[PDB]
Amino acid sequence: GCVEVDSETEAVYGMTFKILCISCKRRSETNAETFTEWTFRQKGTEEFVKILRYENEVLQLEEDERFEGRVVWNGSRGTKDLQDLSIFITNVTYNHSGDYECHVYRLLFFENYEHNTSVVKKIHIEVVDKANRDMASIVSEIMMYVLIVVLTIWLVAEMIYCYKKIAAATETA
Amino acid sequence: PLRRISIKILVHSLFSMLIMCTILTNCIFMTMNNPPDWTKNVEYTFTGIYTFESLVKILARGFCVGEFTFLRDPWNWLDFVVIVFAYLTEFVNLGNVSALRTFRVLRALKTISVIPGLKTIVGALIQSVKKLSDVMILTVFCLSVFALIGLQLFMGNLKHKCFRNSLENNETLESIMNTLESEEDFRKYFYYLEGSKDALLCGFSTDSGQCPEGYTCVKIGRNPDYGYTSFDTFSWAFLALFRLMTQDYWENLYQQTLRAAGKTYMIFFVVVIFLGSFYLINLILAVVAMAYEEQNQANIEEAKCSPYWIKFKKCIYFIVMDPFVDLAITICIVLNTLFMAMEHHPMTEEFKNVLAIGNLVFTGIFAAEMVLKLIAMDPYEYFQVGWNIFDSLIVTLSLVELFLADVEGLSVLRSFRLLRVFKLAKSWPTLNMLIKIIGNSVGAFGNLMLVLFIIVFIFAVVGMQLFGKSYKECVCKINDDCTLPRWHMNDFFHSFLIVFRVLCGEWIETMWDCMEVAGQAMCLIFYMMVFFIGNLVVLNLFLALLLSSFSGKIWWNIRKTCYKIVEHSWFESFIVLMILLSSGALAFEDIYIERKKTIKIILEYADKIFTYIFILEMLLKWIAYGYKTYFTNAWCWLDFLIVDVSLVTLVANTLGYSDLGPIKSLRTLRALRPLRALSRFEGMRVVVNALIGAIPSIMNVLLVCLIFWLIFSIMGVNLFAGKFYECINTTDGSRFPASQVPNRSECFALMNVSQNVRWKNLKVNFDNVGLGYLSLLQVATFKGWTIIMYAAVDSVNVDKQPKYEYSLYMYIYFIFFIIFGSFFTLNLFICVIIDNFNQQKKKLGGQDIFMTEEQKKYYNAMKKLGSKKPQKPIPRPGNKIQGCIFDLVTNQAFDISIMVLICLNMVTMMVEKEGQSQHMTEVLYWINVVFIILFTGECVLKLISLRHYYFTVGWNIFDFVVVIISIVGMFLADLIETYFVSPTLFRVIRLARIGRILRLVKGAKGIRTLLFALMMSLPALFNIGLLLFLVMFIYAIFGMSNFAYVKKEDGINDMFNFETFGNSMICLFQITTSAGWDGLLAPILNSKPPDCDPKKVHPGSSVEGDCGNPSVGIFYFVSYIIISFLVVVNMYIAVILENFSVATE
Ligand SMILES: *[C@@H]1O[C@H](CO)[C@@H](O[C@@H]2O[C@H](CO)[C@@H](O)[C@H](O)[C@H]2NC(C)=O)[C@H](O)[C@H]1NC(C)=O
Ligand SMILES: CC(C)CCC[C@@H](C)[C@H]1CC[C@H]2[C@@H]3CC=C4C[C@@H](O)CC[C@]4(C)[C@H]3CC[C@]12C
Ligand SMILES: *[C@@H]1O[C@H](CO)[C@@H](O)[C@H](O)[C@H]1NC(C)=O
Repeated sequence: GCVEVDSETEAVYGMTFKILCISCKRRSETNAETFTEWTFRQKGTEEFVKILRYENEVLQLEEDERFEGRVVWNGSRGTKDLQDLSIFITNVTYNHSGDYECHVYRLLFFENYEHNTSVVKKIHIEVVDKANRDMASIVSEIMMYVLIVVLTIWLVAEMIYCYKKIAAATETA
Repeated sequence: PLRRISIKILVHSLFSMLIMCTILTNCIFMTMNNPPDWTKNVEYTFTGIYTFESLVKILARGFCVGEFTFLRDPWNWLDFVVIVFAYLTEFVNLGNVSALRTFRVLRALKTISVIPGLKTIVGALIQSVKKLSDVMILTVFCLSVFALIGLQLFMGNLKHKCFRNSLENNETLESIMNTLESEEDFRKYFYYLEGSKDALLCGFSTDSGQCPEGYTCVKIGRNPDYGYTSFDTFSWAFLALFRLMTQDYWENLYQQTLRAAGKTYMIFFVVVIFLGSFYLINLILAVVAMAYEEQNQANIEEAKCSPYWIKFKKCIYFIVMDPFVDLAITICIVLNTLFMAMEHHPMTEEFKNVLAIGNLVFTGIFAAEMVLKLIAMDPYEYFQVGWNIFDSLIVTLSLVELFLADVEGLSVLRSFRLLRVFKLAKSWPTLNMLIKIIGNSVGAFGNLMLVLFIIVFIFAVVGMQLFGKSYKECVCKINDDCTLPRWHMNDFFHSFLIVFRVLCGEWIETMWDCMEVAGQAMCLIFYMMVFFIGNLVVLNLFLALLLSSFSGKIWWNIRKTCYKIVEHSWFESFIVLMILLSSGALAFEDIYIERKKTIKIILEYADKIFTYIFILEMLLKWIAYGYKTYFTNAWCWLDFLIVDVSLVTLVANTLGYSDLGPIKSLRTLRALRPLRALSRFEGMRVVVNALIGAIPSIMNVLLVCLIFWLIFSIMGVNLFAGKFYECINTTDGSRFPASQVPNRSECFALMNVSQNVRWKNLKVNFDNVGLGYLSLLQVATFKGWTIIMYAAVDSVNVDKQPKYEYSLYMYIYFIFFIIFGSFFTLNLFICVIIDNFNQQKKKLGGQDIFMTEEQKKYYNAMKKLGSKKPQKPIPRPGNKIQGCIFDLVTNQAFDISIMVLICLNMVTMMVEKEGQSQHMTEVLYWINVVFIILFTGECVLKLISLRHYYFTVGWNIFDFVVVIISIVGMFLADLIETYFVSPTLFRVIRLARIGRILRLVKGAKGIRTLLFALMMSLPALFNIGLLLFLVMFIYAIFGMSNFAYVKKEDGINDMFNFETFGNSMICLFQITTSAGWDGLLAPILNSKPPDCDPKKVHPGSSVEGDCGNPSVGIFYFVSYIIISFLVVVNMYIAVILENFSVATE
């Protein structure tokens, strides 16, 4: 089912990058009609400006030149009950670095009851020149190799120590 | 003179025949719920016959009018009371006629006397009931303790509901709760799941159920199930604990309690289900079984042109009796069976014609051979062979069926062809031995079946008279349509069906309806009497009968070096630690692994680490042991296969060949790595060795039961093939009126004109012999059986809409299948496996096959611990005050008073309630404080007088520890409830009061013996639980890998699914008792739309589609329930039977 996964925080210049915004329902069997709002403040600027709105099944984009012709939608398709509100940027540039906000406006339908919900997700990405491997990935490989060599050393030491002792014991009898 | 001839008539044999004839017709006449007016005449005739009996016995046994020998016989008291009651009805009317009529069913009890075999079985019933006295007391004690625990932990949880959280006309929860009357009103303010009669439960914890957005979760309103499912009071908690003990619809209790309290409260259930159900049910079984053996052993000891066709006769004789013809005839039987098992619903006409010609060929062969074997033998001698007359009867049935003018209705004849299959028993070695096992004591089985039928008849009539009118006068409180439900007691057949279902172990839903419609007291008394008499006693006597019926030299130096290294204890400890780490790494891979990126990478590399380590271990074992020694060993073969699978997967990943069809399925085999724990822990090794030595006999019994189940499955295919299609309204899942859409064509016309209409079939149906086997498994395990039975009794024809109870009398098919298949087969499996266990114990030389060596030593110490001799008295101190207190406390009256004080404290704990006033809380608090003072004073008094020899008694140590725990728990609970804020921790701490109750077993001789049996049984149960945990782990990983991303339909929901480790183990523990396996199987069985969607996005991951593999699902669930049966049920029973014999010795 739906699993809330956080976006990545590192886009590589010239390439493409997908920004994740997933907002589950508390109960999956419920009915809802969700639309979406994204706002973005560039680093070194203090204002969240609106960039795009996706409702029904149409995507509306503003006139900001930082995103024209290079943003497409990557959420739930043909559902009207979104639960996944992601964004794709083709041809990432240096201007796509700052703080993102994925506003979620949900309307649940109940027996004789209608609820307006709101959830705001905060995403902060920075564009770079060359992707650098995660510190966990760097550390884990080194630890794997050192563990392999340590186990091999321990095994060989035990083999040598046991061989000398048993070879000494042969001459006794 | 007249009295003498009266005696002479009384002793006449005609008396019994006429009287018993009357009672039989009367019993027939008691089954009419709306008798006509002419029935009153024959009713008066019955009263006249019975008073005639009474008068003749009076004259005969009234040598003097004092009537001395008439009242001797208790049955004569029964006759007198029925006569005086009947004439009370005749002379006067008081207004209790239905109750007045209720008593004359006891005239069915005369049937015991006239058949001599019944008195033996009723003697067994009485002696079995007599010896259940200790076990019923122990059951009341244990259920009371567990009911106090459940009342403490879940006192008000089941009243939790989802409240609207936003009210409009300036209201409050109280103002609403005063106004609401009906479910339609409740649904406005509370969250109700679609099609449910109860509001959805939620909890305040983070691991409990979640009330949705816009709803806030509050304790208000009634409990579920009309209000009878609760822990609000000791009586309702006791009902819930009895329901848990009998495992009757206990999975509902499981799921509501977990959804309201929390998923971490499943420890209660585990402890309760494992220790309370099993021990006490198998204790009841053990007591009944040993009572019957001892009684049976006592009984055994106490009792001890013409000559032309004569020449044709000779010729045909020496031509027809060669060994060839019989083997060919059995081959004909097998071929006929294989042909007749190839029937299925969408059968092309060609294939139908094929079976038609095959049927003609086979029936011709059998009838012809019957003629040729008739001609050569004298008919009076030809009928001597018991098998041969059976063959002729089969031939006559097959000829009348074939050559009668074709009729559509008579498919019973069609189903009758199956009976040829039993002729295989003429040559089958094991089946003949089995029928011999019955034939030694078949009188006992017949009399037991007769007693069971009489009991079910009597209870059916009593239920129909007592509760019959209620079900139709207050018909609505139990059905929203104001029409009668599926199970009721308005007719004789349906009352009989309810009593049969209670005998099958399902008594609480029909009981909820009963109490709702006709009062709690009567319904409770009726159902409890029925359950006790049938299920606990008679159905256990059956299993008791079945159980009794079964009774360069440098290379060599290198090799030695590797040998030493591998045999070293540190090496084994390191390897076991690696195995456990590898299994935990498997457990970490949920559907949430995307969020845990770091842990994902760490396990990605740890997998390579473990593969390296285990390849190194394999190589060292190769160098040390050798190839012959290594590959001659099964455990090493298992390890070798797992390492090869892991290496193949790693190489495929390294070479870039990953993301390949077949290879992706080699990653599901990663769930098999836990299997290396089997070779390292001795407990599961001994338990597996116990299970392996019994497979040879399980195979033969399985073969016999497969033949029987195949006959039943082909009968079901004949009766029900393609008739379970129904044309439903998918919005609410309701079958159409069957007068709007009579058949399939109009249903498709509806789908063409309107949407949300579907011509839907059942997922587990009787469409072919393969699916018939699954349906029989559900019917035999009583899980999902009602869904099949409802569509079976509703079937009309193939392309016709079902009608409500059109084929009502198809219930008899399932009654017969249950009786033979379920009961006989499962009991036969149990006895065969237990007898094989006993054979193993004998071969080993009287050694417990469920214990390791150290467990054996500790178990011998435990045995020594419970057969001790009197110890030396504590010497009297001479301080002249210590001496007086020594008298005072050594006196028996002291311990008796302490026991009555403990009983009073138990009663004080029992009166707690949900919603009790603050004054009540204070009063009970202070009574408990005074009790604590009394017990602390008793401890202090024993310490002064007995000095330091107090700690030389095992029970005194327990009492002293309980005193400490009670004082500490009281003070700590006060501190938590005053200063800290933790109601859950406050409840868990206040659970310490229970320790005062457990002190009551000190002065109970029977409870002590049975608990000592459990204490000595504990090690083997620990071994079995260890192996069961390993199996549960493996199946949890495999279901996590396969059955996540499934539609969540019947038994799969937001909390009980296969998405994480905890959820999977919760589901698997539920299914260990075989409870609800149909509901979890059903969402997996659907594979193609509109049942599922193979292109579902599942946000947060890249898995696509939500519907499982029927093959994998069926294999999964069937194998798991079979393994759980074999492991827990049979071995728990065996350990209980051995240790009960040891303990009562
Ligand atoms: C299938 O059932 C649904 C309801 O279970 C039917 O829809 C109802 O139609 C009536 C028509 O008068 C309306 O008054 C109800 O409000 C409808 N209910 C719902 C929930 O929409 C539907 O008509 C049924 N379909 C068929 C073919 O009978
Ligand atoms: C769409 C239709 C044609 C699918 C049905 C396919 C038929 C031919 C299949 C489905 C299940 C099969 C049966 C499954 C199990 C058994 C039991 C075995 O002991 C004898 C054969 C028998 C009875 C099989 C014969 C053929 C069978 C009936
Ligand atoms: C609440 O729902 C209305 C429509 O019903 C919508 O106009 C409004 O935007 C929602 N609330 C918020 C905060 O967006």
